[PDB]
Amino acid sequence: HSIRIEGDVTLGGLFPVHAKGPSGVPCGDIKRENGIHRLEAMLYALDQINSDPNLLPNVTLGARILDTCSRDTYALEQSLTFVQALIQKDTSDVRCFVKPEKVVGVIGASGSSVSIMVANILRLFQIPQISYASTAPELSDDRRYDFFSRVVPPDSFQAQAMVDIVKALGWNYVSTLASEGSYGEKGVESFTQISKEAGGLCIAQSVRIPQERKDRTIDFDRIIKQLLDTPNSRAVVIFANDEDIKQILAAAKRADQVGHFLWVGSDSWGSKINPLHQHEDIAEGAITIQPKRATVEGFDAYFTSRTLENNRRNVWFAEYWEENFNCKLDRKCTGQERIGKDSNYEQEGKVQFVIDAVYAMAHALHHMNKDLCADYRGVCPEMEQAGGKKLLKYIRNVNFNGSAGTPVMFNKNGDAPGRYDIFQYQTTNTSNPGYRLIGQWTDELQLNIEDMQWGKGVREIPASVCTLPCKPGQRKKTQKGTPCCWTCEPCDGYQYQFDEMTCQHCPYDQRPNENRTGCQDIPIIKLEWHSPWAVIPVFLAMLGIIATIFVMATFIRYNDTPIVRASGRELSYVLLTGIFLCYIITFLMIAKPDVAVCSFRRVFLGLGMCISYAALLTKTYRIYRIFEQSPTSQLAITSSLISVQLLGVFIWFIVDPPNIIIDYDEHKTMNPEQARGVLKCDITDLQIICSLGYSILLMVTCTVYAFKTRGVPENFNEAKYIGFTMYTTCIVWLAFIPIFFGTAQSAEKLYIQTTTLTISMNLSASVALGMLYMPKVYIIIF
Amino acid sequence: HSIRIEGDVTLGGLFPVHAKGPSGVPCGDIKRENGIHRLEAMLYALDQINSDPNLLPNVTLGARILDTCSRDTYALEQSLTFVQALIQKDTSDVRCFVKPEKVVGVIGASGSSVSIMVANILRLFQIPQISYASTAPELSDDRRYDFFSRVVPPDSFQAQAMVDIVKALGWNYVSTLASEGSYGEKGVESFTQISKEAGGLCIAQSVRIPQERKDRTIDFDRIIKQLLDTPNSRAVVIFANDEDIKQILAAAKRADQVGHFLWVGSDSWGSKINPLHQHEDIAEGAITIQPKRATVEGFDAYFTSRTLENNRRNVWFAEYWEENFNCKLDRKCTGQERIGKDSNYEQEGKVQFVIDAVYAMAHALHHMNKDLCADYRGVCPEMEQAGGKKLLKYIRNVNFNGSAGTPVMFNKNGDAPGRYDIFQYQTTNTSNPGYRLIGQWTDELQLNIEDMQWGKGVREIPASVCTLPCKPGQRKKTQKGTPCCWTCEPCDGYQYQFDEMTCQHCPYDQRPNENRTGCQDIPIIKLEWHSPWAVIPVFLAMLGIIATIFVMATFIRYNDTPIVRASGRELSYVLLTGIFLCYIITFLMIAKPDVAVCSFRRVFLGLGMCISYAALLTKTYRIYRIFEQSPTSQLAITSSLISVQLLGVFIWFIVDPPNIIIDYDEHKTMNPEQARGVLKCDITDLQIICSLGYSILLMVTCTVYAFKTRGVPENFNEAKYIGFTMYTTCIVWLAFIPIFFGTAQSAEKLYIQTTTLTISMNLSASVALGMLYMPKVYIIIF
Repeated sequence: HSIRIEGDVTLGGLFPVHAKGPSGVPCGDIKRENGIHRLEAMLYALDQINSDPNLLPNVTLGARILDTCSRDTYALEQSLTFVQALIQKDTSDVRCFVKPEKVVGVIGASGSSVSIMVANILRLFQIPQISYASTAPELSDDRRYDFFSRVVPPDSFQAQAMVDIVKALGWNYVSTLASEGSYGEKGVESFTQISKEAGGLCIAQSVRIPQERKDRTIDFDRIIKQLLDTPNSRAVVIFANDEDIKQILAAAKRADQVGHFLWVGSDSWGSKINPLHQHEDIAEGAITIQPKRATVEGFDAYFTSRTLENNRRNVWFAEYWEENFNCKLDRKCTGQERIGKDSNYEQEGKVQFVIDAVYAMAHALHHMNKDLCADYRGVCPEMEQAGGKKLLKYIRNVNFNGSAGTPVMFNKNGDAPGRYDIFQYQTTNTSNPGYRLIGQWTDELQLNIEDMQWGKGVREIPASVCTLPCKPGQRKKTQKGTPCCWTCEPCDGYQYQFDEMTCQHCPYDQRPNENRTGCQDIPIIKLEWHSPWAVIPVFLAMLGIIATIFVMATFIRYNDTPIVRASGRELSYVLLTGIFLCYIITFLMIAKPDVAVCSFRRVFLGLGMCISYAALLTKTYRIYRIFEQSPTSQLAITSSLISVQLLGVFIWFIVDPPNIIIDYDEHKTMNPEQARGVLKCDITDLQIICSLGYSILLMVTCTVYAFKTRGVPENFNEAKYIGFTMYTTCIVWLAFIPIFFGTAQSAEKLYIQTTTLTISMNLSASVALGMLYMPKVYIIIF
Repeated sequence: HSIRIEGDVTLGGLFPVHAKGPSGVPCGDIKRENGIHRLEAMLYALDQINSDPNLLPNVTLGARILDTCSRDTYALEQSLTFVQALIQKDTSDVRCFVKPEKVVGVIGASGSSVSIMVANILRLFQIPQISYASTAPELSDDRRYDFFSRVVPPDSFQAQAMVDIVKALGWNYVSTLASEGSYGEKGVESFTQISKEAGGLCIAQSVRIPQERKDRTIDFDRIIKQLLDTPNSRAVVIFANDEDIKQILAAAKRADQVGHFLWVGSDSWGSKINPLHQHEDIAEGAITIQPKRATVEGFDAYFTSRTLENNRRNVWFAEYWEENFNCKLDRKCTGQERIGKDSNYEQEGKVQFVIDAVYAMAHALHHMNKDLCADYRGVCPEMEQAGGKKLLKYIRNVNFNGSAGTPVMFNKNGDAPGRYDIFQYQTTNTSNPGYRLIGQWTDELQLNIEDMQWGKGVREIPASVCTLPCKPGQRKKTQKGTPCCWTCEPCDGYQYQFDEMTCQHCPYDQRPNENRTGCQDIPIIKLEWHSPWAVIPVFLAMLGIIATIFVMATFIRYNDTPIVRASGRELSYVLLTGIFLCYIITFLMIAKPDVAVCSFRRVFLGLGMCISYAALLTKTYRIYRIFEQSPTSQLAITSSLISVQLLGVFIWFIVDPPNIIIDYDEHKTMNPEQARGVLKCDITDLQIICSLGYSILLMVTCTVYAFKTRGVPENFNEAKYIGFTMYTTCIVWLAFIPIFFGTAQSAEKLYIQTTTLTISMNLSASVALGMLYMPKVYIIIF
């Protein structure tokens, strides 16, 4: 039924001695892997606790060992058997008693579901509980389960370790697999939650393995095909049992995989040679996490020394002896004493945990005893009355070294901290085909990257980033999809990227560079005489300089002879100065200064044109008045109209400021690499047209009076010469207006107007001086 | 200890017989108001259940009555006593037994905490529970408490009824008050949650009343001052006990309140005379919600007929007898038999609930027994093995009539539906000063609005809306603040409200209306001859029409006499037609047609103006050529230049399309109510200037020719007449430009330019008409 050990203070114990069988009977056959090994461990702990004078020197400690049969309902009935001893008041019945048996704590509930039940029924009666094999993450809410403590870390720490290895090694795609039950699902659920909470990682696959059958071998193909749908995902994490992973590896081998994606194992994978067989090539490179294992020396010596006639407190030892050696009292066994010789048994990894659990209880009880009373040699009555939340507080704040090297402690929640060591499988080049240690995880991940290569490869050989990092000079961040990985699209070539996250538009009037770092147009467009067509006008201007160097030559000496006296001296000075004025104007407009000095050039063509025609205007009137019927008088009237032209540009300056702007923008989207720039001063089509039209207005009033001049027998050569010039001048002016209309639609017209205007002035001036100088050469050759 | 009743099937019972006292002893004195009345009710129910052949005919029903002492820890020790009888297996001890007592259900846990605790310990063992006095809303989660049922509705239904009355009667501002414990806080929390879930209501105040002392009378002044801060909130809901509300009403009375805000009571307020004393004026109009009460006739007869020698099963009856009459075995009592005479006792309102609870349990067992086995007369063995979720399912699906008229049922959650009746206090017009019924609440609110009139006024007199309706013709919705109640602001005056929630800008070119419903401008601006200054030009045009009827009068007969022959005949016809053409132009431009007929008008001033000067042009040339040294030739040269004017409008037709637009926009923000509009065809400043400027060229040439013509000894009066007219027109043409520029900045110039143009055309013609008149009067006089 239950083992009873006498003592003034006792603690209970739940262990799965038997195993559940058919639906009818709660439990049938016995189990040796976890049934008797753990009981003997607890009994051994109590024996040496009572022997040790360091802990509880003057007070003894007892216990009540008991079994659960691995059933929730059976656990509840038994847990009530602890507490009824103190809760029952009395019984009004007689047959024709026993000590109260006050318990102080309970140690057990190895499973998960039985722990949840026992925690729920003992939370009400305020009795502390310490578990040793309950790894489910559900028993982690302090509010939900007040009185509960664990010496074994849950799966949440294991999931944290995996995501730390994935994060540190560098990966973005991970595929999760899980088996049936409450282990695989809770593992991946924690893994997903931590990844979402920490950020930077994502889940791309999530397949579930049912347990309706094991001899199908089709669902395995379904999942492996599902995992192969995206070749980029090369890392998978597994939470299944050993049989499942054995099947998956077999499927991968028979499928002749070409990607050979990496695995990440859980505690079920661990370090065991049984699962791997003929799959050593495909299982290579699998990172597995396993809890640290320690072997004690005291328990083994104790357990190997017990026999039937030595100890009788244990009620299930005889049945275990019968089942272990397979002999019943048709084979009989008497005094074999070969438990450690006939059977090659090895202690489990959880024996160290139950020994630590008993210790933590004994230490907290020991501190509570010392703090409550110190003036009493034995057991003070204050201890019996005090119990409940006080002992739980002492259990949380405990710190010591157990049977293993590592210490034991409890954090805020109440579970022991996680300590794992990472393993890896290497066979293609390693001296030993077995697993090799590569790192540990206690509080921060400590992993030797250079220690793992698994042959013919660097430690960072595999890549899984969901997108190749795009840095060819263009980048942009798109919100579409999961925030895990980013997609980059080529933005327009007319602007550069800002903060490596967006393509903002750069300020105008300048092209972007090639590497998309700055937006500036170094190249510019400038007018040149040699390269563009401006050479021909330049040659024409040079030719005009030669012409005026010959007209004015025969003027210095020929100033008093009675040959030039026929022409008026005052009129001769006007034409001499007018011819030189236009020669300087064409040279000025040809040149393109950057500074705002064109103001002195615009008057050369605006005001310099009037004085050229002024002498011709008064000359026509002078030769016509003598036909219809004071040289200083003709000088005055011409001087007056010069002032009109001079005042014309002055009032223009008062109308609007003479601001000079050299900046220009092409604003062409056809060729973003092209950058056309033009600089001009006071460039207005109306300004140049109206200023030039002033001469045309007075030329009309002069030509009309010249119709009657033709045929006068005064100077036949001179009269015929003037009439020839008039028709030529009207020709160039009549052709000038059509030019700018219907042609400014393009972008290269900024330099063509200047050239055509240049040759127009030279052509109009050459014809004027040609007829004027025609009679002058007669006195030279003749 | 506990009352035990024999039976093959039994159910347990928890009742608070005693009350907790000092810290040492768990419970001390007994309570009569809830201790013994409820037990005797349950015992009576069991007796008549066993007597009634309708339910469980061949099978009896027993029970185990037991007390809880109103302690959480004590309730646990008792619950274990129920469950141990069936869960315990055996006990290995001897002294030198009792019936198994299999329970099937439990009825009890009156309080709130003990119900939560008992529900927690029995949920694990899967034993159904029915409570009768647990009204807390926490016991309403089916997931948290599987095996739990209630015959008394929780407080959530009460909070729903209040918010339904506030919503139905129409209010928006409410203030919440609550007391200490787990009743007031949970009540208002539910009220707040339902208000937010249903919507349309808000909480403006939330004050909390501690319970550290009872003789301070200061905290009440603080809260009433807090509640008086906003005069708008005239409705408060209270969840406190009777002592608290008695103090608040006293505080309101001594504060001489002027707002007299309304109250809404809870179940604690109910319908009692204790809560009202000298405050009848200020408590008037308090809507209170109370559960329906019914009185049974069987229990009273049973309880009044029991005596010490009659019944012995009850173990606490003797102590109750001693405490009820206050006599101990220094006053002794023997055989009084005046329980119903010496004490004026009345049964509680919860007795009907325990009787319903016992019934629901009996019916569910009756159905389960009938459904499970029907071929056996007695108790079939299947019933003992069957238990757990099945009986719970049969308890949920039950429906019958209990001791009261109303039936009992359980909804999806497991708590009985709420059924209340609404009360109100009235003491001015009603003959009866007491409370009067005004409505009921079972599934939908049924309230008689016309039946309640508080404050000696109309029913719906008080309102609390946070704001007036604010519908003066325009409104805007503001998101600031709580969505419950809103603030309205006046938007700009130039647009109307859209969907009664926003002020969008209506299309321009018109004005909005006054009620903010439409955006259209009916009024328009049209030129009139009578009202504006256009009368004077109109009268001038009429004067010219009369004047021209005199020049042509002496022209038909005087065509062959040798007096008029001095003037050119062809010239006379030209000037005769020119005068009549201008007379028609001034009339056409005066009129403003809306139709597309202005094209025939513009030619009157475009082409009809040149023909007026055409005769004048050739007249001056004709008299000048004879001075420098063929009537048909003069006719041809004038006829040609008319064609140029005729072609002038032709090229204008092909240059731009004659699009006519009558719409106009003032775009003035100074007067939003003003709407100015002008309709004109082809309104361009340059068009009228250039068309009129063409005639200036020819007139200028005539002016210079006439100036040189002066002094010729050919005509005396005619030469003097033509000299003066050439000097008069230049003045008005020179002044036309100054008034044209720098004047159009306003908005009323659309019609002032026409008037001045009309007069200008008339006066420019009268000077010519007067010049022709002088020769006419001369020949008449001569």
